[PDB]
Amino acid sequence: YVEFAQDFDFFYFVQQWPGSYCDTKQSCCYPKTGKPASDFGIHGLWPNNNDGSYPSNCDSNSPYDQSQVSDLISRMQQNWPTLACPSGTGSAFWSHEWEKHGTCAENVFDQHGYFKKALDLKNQINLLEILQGAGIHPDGGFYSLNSIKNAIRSAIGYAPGIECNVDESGNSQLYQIYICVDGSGSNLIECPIFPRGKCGSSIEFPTF
Amino acid sequence: YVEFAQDFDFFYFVQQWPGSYCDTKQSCCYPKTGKPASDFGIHGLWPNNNDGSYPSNCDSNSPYDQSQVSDLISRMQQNWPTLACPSGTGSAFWSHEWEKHGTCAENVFDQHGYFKKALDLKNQINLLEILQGAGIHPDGGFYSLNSIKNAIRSAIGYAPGIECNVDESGNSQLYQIYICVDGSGSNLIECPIFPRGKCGSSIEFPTF
Ligand SMILES: Nc1nc2c(ncn2[C@@H]2O[C@H](COP(=O)(O)O)[C@@H](O)[C@H]2O)c(=O)[nH]1
Ligand SMILES: Nc1nc2c(ncn2[C@@H]2O[C@H](COP(=O)(O)O)[C@@H](O)[C@H]2O)c(=O)[nH]1
Repeated sequence: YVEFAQDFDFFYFVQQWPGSYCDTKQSCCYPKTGKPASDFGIHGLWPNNNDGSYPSNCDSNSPYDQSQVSDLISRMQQNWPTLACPSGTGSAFWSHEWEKHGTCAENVFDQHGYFKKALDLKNQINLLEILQGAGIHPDGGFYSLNSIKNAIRSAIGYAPGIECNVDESGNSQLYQIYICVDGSGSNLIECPIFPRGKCGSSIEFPTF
Repeated sequence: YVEFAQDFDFFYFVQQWPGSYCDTKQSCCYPKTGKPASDFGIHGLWPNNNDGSYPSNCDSNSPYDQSQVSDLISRMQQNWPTLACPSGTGSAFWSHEWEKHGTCAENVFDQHGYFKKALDLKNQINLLEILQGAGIHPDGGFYSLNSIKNAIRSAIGYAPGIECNVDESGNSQLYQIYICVDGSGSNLIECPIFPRGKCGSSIEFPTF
């Protein structure tokens, strides 16, 4: 039989701050069920390569099948909300993450395993609590990039990747936080490489 | 529906018109082999899916090696020129196409097979001859998008995908032509889905 090699090296576990996704010039919409909790939400678990490149949309014959994760839906509704317009259930977002990223790690996790791992990592890495534990709150104030990185490093033991975007007022703000997981999906690891964060020395942590 | 490949659905065989790549606000540079012939050049062979998505960067451990295509180099220099700046040999362009697209079909064609297939497809489909036979010439004049599509469809049996970019005056021009091939790369097929053309009803076919 033909043996196929893994198409990726490690994973980026990415979380987004709703306050930064919703205060730009573009529109954002709360899920049909209402305003999500003021906590970071899961964006996705992304297979990536050591050289910075990453595989995407790896298996057209492995379409998202929500029935395979029915027992995880309530947790996904709370921890993986969609903020796109018009107001959605979250399914289009979850389907997109599985088809674009999950399929590229099919040899490691099937659909249930993929979403479960993301949920477990989310509970393992509570960014809001870690940051507020260090006096960094989503109150519209400004914080140094290094204070954010180090507060997280001291808490989980690994250096995070920080991505920023811009609000309407033109201020640079904390948008997404990346944590690396080994290729086997078993444990956290230091990131072999970090994407361009586009952050200033000091950034805003907007209220939501 | 019929499938011919395991991880993706079909292929887009894409060719570019040099006159349209070189007359925009961006710079273009003739390759080290000199000014290319005034004919369409290969852009690449791209695995694509029925839902519009496409796999990309499927194997970072499979770098492009010119040794794998040594016997195809002459054909590649003549039919697959790079027009990017600064003037290049073409290796960076061919390497990019393999890394981004070729690797995603590595279980169908290896490097030599991939480049050979693209070269063979170009031999089979002479777009310039087909168009000029239908009175559509690269003389800077405008032609109907429909007449361009009909000419190609009458010749090969299926409608092509047509993509337009913009020239210095802002006008849409015939830039790239997409031909659909099944997942095995052995036969032309009706396109399950077409690229967003961004073409007006009348487009220019610029000189080169
Ligand atoms: N960042 C983000 N994308 C969302 C959300 N809901 C739906 N989407 C969609 O998911 C895509 C994310 O692609 P990715 O960043 O995983 O490669 C977005 O471009 C958008 O179409 C949301 O709440 N946040
Ligand atoms: N269209 C085009 N791209 C070229 C050429 N030479 C080098 N390139 C590079 O190849 C890339 C094409 O990526 P693709 O369209 O295959 O996904 C471009 O972004 C550019 O960096 C050329 O002659 N035409």
